[PDB]
Amino acid sequence: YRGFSRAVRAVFEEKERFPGLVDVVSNLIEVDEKYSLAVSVLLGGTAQNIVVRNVDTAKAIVEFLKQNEAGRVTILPLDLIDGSFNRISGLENERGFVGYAVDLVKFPSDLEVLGGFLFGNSVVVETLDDAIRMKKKYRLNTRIATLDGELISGRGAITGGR
Amino acid sequence: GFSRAVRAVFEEKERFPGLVDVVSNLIEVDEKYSLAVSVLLGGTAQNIVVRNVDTAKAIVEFLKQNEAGRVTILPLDLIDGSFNRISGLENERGFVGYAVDLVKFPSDLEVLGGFLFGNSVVVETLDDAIRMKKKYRLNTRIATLDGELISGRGAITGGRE
Repeated sequence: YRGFSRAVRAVFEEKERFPGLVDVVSNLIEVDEKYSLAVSVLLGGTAQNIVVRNVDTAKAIVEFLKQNEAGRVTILPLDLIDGSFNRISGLENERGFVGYAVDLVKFPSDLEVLGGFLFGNSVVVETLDDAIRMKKKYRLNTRIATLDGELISGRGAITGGR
Repeated sequence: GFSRAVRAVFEEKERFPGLVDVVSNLIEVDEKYSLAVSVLLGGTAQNIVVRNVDTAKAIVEFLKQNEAGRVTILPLDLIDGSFNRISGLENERGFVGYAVDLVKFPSDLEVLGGFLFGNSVVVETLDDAIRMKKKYRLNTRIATLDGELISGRGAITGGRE
């Protein structure tokens, strides 16, 4: 169920009320179908984040949602988000290395900061084995996704059990 | 009130002497700050705290057999609770306090506070949150009394359900 939450729906229903509103992340991303599964898992729920021009628009949306109890949303003000990231020396030499997710996705020129913010130094590789191997060789805490849509990360704490 | 997996673990506590409790049951905080704390904790609120990796592995194995479900475990011996304060921040208008100072954990679980909140801060309003973040170029999370959250990288979460 990937439909927009009712909070997001509510915001755009009265988009006029917010001039600095740009769009939801999913509608701004441009990527080749080949990388769609990997990019999608890297994005996760941030696909529904609301991109706005400035903090005032963000504030206006929050106040709006608050007084209408229409739910919660996550907003990315272009003037506030940090899109900085550092590539990891040597990863490009790894077997199965496809590329940094930021290099596999395009946004309209004036929104380049989004790539950096959304993907940081996340990496895309051909297969899970490549992912596991890379994470070990470089003790990466960075997120790594496969062309199949699988994802691994620095992992916060020990999880599992099933 | 928790997941079947978490419930199995605790109803079988006698098997894990290294078992402590769920993060949410260990939090002691003034009602005024509960909303802010809740947003800062996010999903870690249901993490299971144990004293060592062994207890962690035992529980995982345990859950792997009875197939009750999955859980996230925080071994007190592995988690890093270090963090650094930001000089002058505490003198800013709207500053309520570092979350780590507002939340109380039992004496032998101090490290939990540092690991769960780091140098995250609680401020009065979203307006205060944005101003302080810019003024100090904060890269840590900020929560407001109303329950808004500004991620370390500038993402703003707000609204009411």
